[PDB]
Amino acid sequence: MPTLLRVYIDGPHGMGKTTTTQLLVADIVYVPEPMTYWRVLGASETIANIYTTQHRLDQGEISAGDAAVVMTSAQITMGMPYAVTDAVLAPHIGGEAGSSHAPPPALTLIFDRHPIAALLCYPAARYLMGSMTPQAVLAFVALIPPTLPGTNIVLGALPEDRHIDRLAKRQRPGERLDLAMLAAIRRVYGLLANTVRYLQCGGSWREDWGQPRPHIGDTLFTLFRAPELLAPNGDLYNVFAWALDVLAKRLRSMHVFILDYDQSPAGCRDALLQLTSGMVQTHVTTPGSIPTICDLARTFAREMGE
Amino acid sequence: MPTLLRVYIDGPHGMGKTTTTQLLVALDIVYVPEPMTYWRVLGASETIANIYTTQHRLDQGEISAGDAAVVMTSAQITMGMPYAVTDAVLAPHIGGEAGSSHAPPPALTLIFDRHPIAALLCYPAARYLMGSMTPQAVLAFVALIPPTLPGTNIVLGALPEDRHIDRLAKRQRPGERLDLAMLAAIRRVYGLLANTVRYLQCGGSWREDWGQLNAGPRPHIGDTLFTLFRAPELLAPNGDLYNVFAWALDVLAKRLRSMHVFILDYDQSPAGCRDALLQLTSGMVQTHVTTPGSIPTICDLARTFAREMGEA
Ligand SMILES: Nc1nc2c(ncn2COC(CO)CO)c(=O)[nH]1
Ligand SMILES: Nc1nc2c(ncn2COC(CO)CO)c(=O)[nH]1
Repeated sequence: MPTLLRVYIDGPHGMGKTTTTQLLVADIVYVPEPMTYWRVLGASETIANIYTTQHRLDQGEISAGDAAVVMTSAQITMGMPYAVTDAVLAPHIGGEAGSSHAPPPALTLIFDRHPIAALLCYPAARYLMGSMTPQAVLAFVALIPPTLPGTNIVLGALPEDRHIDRLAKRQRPGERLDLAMLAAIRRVYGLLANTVRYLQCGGSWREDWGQPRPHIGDTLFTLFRAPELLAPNGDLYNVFAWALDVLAKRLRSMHVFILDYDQSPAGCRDALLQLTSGMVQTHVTTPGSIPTICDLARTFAREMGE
Repeated sequence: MPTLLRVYIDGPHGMGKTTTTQLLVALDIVYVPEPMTYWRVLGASETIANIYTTQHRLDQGEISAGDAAVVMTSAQITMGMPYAVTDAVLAPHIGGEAGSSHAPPPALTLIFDRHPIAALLCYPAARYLMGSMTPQAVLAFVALIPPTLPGTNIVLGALPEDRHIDRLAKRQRPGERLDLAMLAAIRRVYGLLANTVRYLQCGGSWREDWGQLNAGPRPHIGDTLFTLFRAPELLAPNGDLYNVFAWALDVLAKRLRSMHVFILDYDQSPAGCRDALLQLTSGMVQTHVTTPGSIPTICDLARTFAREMGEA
């Protein structure tokens, strides 16, 4: 059975993931950011609506409950392309193919972002701005797809000042340079990194909730000590406790790697290739699995990629 | 090797589903209620009053399509979370099919009030059909529909419209208001779901039948859920569904293909719907469980869900 290697380039925006990922491409397909869906197919300038609303909230022109609706709905438009792609690609994914110290894959897929970014990370960041309710965030987490084998997540490490410099240059249409959002999102990713490691080292959130591997205070679980989620006595409602169970299960089998972005696109692209050797690949489930994938990828890039 | 039996009583609101379910449980059996408490206090405040009010405002002409849709799609993610987690926490326990149609009796029977697709597809569609939501968003939800676990027996129910209406005109749901337009929309939507499931089981293909827009003969695609997704919005100038939307429909057929749909007529006495549903139950697929200790676990979380989100 042929082997596939999927790589999800993910992390906060404005670090040049794209600029480097293209330089890697132009055995390998690259699934681009679904801009056309965000700007036209799914709605109409979602990115702008998102940033405006936060801004209008940031100025008091509208309420935090009103901003919450709009913020939650948009996130539904922002993450769909990732959901369909994962639901359709899941049947073809077999099981771990003795990753590392193995052979070179028949096909490498570089996705631009994983469904958790739109389902977990950004909404988390949006709550942290007072635009999203923690209940709504937990609603998206409950809907997070089971973790297929070989999910390699590449997150980025960039110094603030440098991320503030690149960010400014690469502004999506309708996007405003919200530095707080920049800060909330990098925190979220930092914690996401810590969580997967906390989990992979045997961490039980339920055991530590009363507050080697990271300490729970340094994991996504910290944000769930929100007054809205607890009973009149502080007991986490079970509905939310269970969602957390799901979160914990989804993340621990994820394979995460770090790409130092503080460098030239050549450097970035070079490194990204390096990381590829420690990555987990998988056996396609069938002969026609490979070519079927290629077309999902190409048909995607072609229709949504902007 | 113990076996589990799961039954999801779905269908439109106002037919007497809760009662029959309550009755059936009174005759082991575990009942997973309607997380009403999550719907009006825990998850968001008085979500039902919102849904119904907002559609009303939309209808009266005090709200615009975008304004309402934005409000309706948030309300839906809220309404569905309980079912979503329940499914995900249940999931790791469900094992392979076992069978009931002339097979032994389960160790546990879970009667769930509704199924996730209620929140993630039927109602959303009805609202799209009401103009308070968009096909794209309905499709976004469809993409998030959890994978179907084996032995998912879905009981849908019937009642003539006229009796459905008087039945609705009576027992007042907190926050609801007799929106007859919605009632019919919801009935068509669950009608099509029955057909879709049957359409897909009779070998039918949507792509193969796109150009045309068992428990009886094979249904005309135009009688299945798919017929709802022929809206300009989802159309490429080439006349075909943009792939995005077309892949959403591929999942909708993967999800509904392995469900076991059963119809229970609610045009009868409560004791009878009970007995009637007690009958359908004889030939409902069973599943084994993965860890023997799944029975106690499944049993306790079913009770926890009830004590925290029920009745309200
Ligand atoms: N899912 C989600 N993504 C968001 C959001 N804000 C910003 N992004 C993603 O960043 C943009 C550019 O600002 C494209 O990379 C948001 O609220 N939700
Ligand atoms: N998810 C969702 N559920 C709805 C809606 N309208 C009604 N219900 C559910 O019916 C209520 C009372 O009418 C009890 O379940 C709606 O727009 N979305």
